[PDB]
Amino acid sequence: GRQIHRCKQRLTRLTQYLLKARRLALKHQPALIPIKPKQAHREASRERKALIAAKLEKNIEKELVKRLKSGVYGDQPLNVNEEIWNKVLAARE
Amino acid sequence: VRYSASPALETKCAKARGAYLRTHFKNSREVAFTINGMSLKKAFIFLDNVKEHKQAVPFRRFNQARWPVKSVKFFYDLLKNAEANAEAKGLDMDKLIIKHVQVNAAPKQSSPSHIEIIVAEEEEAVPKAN
Amino acid sequence: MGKIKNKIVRQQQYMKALHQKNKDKLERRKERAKEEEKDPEKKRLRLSENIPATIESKRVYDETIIEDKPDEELQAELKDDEFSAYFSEERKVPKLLVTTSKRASRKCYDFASELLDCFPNAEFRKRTGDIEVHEIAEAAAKRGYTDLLVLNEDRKKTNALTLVHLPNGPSFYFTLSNLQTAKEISNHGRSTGHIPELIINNFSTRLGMTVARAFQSLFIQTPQIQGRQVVTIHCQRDFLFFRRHRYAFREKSNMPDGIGTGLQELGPRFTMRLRMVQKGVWDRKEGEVFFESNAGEESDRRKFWL
Amino acid sequence: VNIIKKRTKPFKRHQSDRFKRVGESWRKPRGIDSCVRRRFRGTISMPKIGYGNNKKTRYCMPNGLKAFLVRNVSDVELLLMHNKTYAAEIAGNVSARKRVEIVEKARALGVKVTNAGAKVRSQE
Amino acid sequence: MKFSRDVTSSRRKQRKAHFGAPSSVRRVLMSAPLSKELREQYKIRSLPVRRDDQITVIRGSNKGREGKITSVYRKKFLLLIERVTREKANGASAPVGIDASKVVITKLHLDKDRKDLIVRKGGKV
RNA sequence: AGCUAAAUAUUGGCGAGAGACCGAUAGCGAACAAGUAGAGUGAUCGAAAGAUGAAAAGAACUUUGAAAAGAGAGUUAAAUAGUACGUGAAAUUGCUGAAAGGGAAGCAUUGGAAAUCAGUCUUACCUGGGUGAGAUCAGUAGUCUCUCGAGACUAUGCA
RNA sequence: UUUCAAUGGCCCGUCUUGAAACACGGACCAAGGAGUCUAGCAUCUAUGCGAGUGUUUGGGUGAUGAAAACCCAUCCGCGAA
RNA sequence: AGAGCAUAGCUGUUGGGACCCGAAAGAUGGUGAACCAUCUAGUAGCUGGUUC
RNA sequence: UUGAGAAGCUCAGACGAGUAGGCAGGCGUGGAGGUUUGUGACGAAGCCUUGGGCGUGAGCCUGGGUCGAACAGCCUCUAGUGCAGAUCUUGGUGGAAGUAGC
RNA sequence: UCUAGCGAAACCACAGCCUGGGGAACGGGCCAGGCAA
RNA sequence: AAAACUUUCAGCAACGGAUCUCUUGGCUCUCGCAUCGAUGAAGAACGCAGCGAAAUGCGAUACGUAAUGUGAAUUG
Repeated sequence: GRQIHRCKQRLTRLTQYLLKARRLALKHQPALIPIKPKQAHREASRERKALIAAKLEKNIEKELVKRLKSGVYGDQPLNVNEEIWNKVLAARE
Repeated sequence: VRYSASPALETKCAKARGAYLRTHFKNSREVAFTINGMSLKKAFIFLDNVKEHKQAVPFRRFNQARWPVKSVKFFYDLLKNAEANAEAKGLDMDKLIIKHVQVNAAPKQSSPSHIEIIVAEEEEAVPKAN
Repeated sequence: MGKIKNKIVRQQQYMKALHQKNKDKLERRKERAKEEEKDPEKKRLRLSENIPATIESKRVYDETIIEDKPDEELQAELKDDEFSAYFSEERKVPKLLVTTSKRASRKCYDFASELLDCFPNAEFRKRTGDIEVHEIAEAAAKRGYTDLLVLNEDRKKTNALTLVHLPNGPSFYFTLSNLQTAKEISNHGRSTGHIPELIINNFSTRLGMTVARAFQSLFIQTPQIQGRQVVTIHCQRDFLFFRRHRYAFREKSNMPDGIGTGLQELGPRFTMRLRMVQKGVWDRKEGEVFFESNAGEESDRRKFWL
Repeated sequence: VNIIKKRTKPFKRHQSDRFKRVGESWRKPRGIDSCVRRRFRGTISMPKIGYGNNKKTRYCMPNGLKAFLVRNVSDVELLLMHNKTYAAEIAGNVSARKRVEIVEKARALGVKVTNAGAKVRSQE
Repeated sequence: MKFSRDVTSSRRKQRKAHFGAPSSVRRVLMSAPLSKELREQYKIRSLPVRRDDQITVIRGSNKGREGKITSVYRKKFLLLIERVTREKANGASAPVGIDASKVVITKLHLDKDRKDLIVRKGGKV
């Protein structure tokens, strides 16, 4: 009875495996894309250099003022003030 | 070379480094300590005062006042190197401040001392739009 | 050099050779200075020739980069695309919905709020249940949305942003990096509800134009100048940088125009790397690949795609 | 039978805080006049067999499972019939490739994985 | 398995032999395969490298790109291939080296000594 | 008075094969310029010292500096490999942030506070029907390996 | 984890001394660093054989390391008296 | 109406450089009373140390 | 009733200071024969870290960061195998100290 | 004497207000005390 | 009570060169063999390279010649 007892348990425990394998397949479970230590490092270093070669504050500076120079706004925007708009008028003419 | 400050990328800053400089480490630390946070032009004037004995560097950790000139001379080139590196970037000169300075021990071969300096800007933009 | 195996010898051989290399480099620099100060034209021609190289200049040649002259074929293709409703006379107002991964944490809920801060008129619904992304996009199509943003978070750290264009627009999948909240930014500011002003720079390549085009579709077409809030998307070596700022102009002597604005970072601040562009709603398996980056090819640092 | 421990804090070596050449690994103080070895007040404790935990609870994680170290995907299969008492610990050097094979197999098997989110990343 | 006591099986002694070998012993250490159609034409497997031998690189960053052997650099076990170069800092070309057992010989430089070597090893032209 | 092979010895010399041997404070005094530098009138004594990388691709060029060097910039898979070069521990020192700081500190218990991690899960089970299915089921037909029937299948119908 | 609050706790090792007192040794960190190798004797236990017992001086042999393994001639040692 | 013999281990003991470190040596032979090299692992009841 | 690693499982009671010393079971290091049809460029070994665990404990397993070419669990074999001291050997480094001073 | 410049060795368990008592010194740590900035 | 100074903890940079991996080296055992010099040995010194720092090599025929081979490289 011990030997037949252990086989029935395994049949019970194997069926629950097969059931769980079925339900997991049905659900659209997420993939598990791994992480590489070489690509993570190389992209970490290449990025830091880009920030240095991006010049964010300078690039947003010069192109925004040229946007103001071209005047994408109306007659006079609410962000600008008259003190500096006078130099805007002198420079643009 | 990777520095010791989270700033000093191309944002608003320029660097400068000194390696194995033939000056006493203790003097450089005290010189660095007093000039930290001052305006760049203000620091230049103060260093001149030290040469002319108009002002003396306090000695707090390594102890009161003194007038070292060799360590100040080493710092003069580094600060001059600092602003020369600022110009290459093309920053706004009149608002330079000494945001960071650090003196580190060197190999025991006379006690030399690495020196680094970081110049930066101070800015505030009003939100308004209330 | 490396021929001699003794350690202390090869150091003395190098240091002697290093000093000699610096000495003759000195004299050639000095004589060049002596002759250049004598003839300023020699300095002029050297400067006009000896331009230091850079990755952008040494970039490998690819034909997809568009010329400065706007080509009619491109505009013909792009005047009837998915986003054309936002660019035509229709002037569609885009509403955004931000979701997370299944059973995420509160880290995103304090970063997606910063995202929502930079995106006025953009709802948010925390993902609940067994609903998949291809089912959210269908639901948002009839609800009245335009684009859908998902902030995947795992190990209590957000790492991937995928966004799809409703109803059947292309889907993009970026991997965020250096995502710093507004608190972790020095001299941060508090932002209001004013509509930010988009700025998109350095998107020369054709594929980059499309990715820039979708991001433009993500914003309200009518900026609020009075709030003067600026959102920056800048691509440099494929690393798209998203930043926010408040700009107030000042009188700057360095800038030859005479005016230059001070900037104050508002948050957030993060990177993206375009991992894959899909056609149709984002499906990990059964989608159509507009572009999927080979990781071995990116090692050619002078070659780009955005 | 719940997971209850007779003590949380570790046993540190005596005077291990003062010195750095002295390691924090517990070493029995054999000093002849050592009052700390002599169990005075204000001193530290000392490992005794009286500190052992319940024999039906020894090696049990706070959630009741006993950690079981699985090297490869063969090892995760034999925990088919002890999933209610053992938890598949993934070895530290198992690569991210086989690490997913171990977690996906263990998820369907019904067993609990303790470090299922290491070196990997989900994608929806 | 080795059975002769005339041969050795020592990492220390075999490496000593490899890097202590002079050029007339290094010329056999630097051999190259032959192209499959040419391998069966002469019925020989591999031949030592030689200047002015047309070869194709099979492994490395320079895989596939063909050429000849400008000069064989015996003292470091390298093959210098024309047009297989590298852009230095100063814009010049520092030609990278390929080991002799990676490339494949496509067109040999037919010397009188090579012909005898072919027919010596039970071969023919 | 005389010689005489082989069996035997062998920390040297000419080579050779191995090792449950040491793995750069070890093993030789010497993995390298090793009895070498250097010390001593002299006889003698006598060290320290291995590792960039696949490739030198060893940093052009611009700029500051009298230079030395620095900053841009470049190469590289990576410069958290820049020749003071593999990994880079502890002691030790400098900068920053934090809290604490009436002649010590120190640790132990008990908490509190700040700061931070532990782990979260209704979902499955059972039952009811319909709908299409499949087979280990056919009041069914064949092949294969075993030992009638036990497997793996190929048709065919889905009761 | 840092810190605080209340309660507490005379520097460790050696040596000395009933005990201390002591006198010593200790600026800090890393690495190195001390019952080992062998012949003889006796004891206990384990194994093989048992009025026996023990191949390895040596010889035979070993084609795939052959300095291993495997095999036994003439003595001999210790027992038996 | 013999119970040993042989191998391996453990602990013990006696030698051997004999757990590690530390006492002026002495002798032989050299170098220019001095100094050097070896015999030498010369000698200890003693001293200090002897590791999860 | 499944509870035969009979070296297992189970039941009951009392007991618990410790030097010299006696006995027993274990943890750890280098290498050796067997083994895990073991791990490893999708990252070995190592290293740091207020990440999480395990053991009375020696010790162990794991997350993150660096890192870049090897390594380990189990059964036995084996030894130059475990440190806080020895005015210990070697290297490094401080206070003293910018002091004695030159 | 000051200012520059060049710059040790010794020593180092760790410290450092005493008052008394604390039996074996106890004061350099223990308890009662004051002090303690 | 903040700063300064003093203290602990964390980040970062120096300092140092342990750890880990190896390794044209050491040590150990076995094995084979017999070979210096008045025909100038061992040793020493001075020389010698298209340029060598040591280092090897070589002797005014100098980092060697003749001869036998191999057959196209030396390589800073």
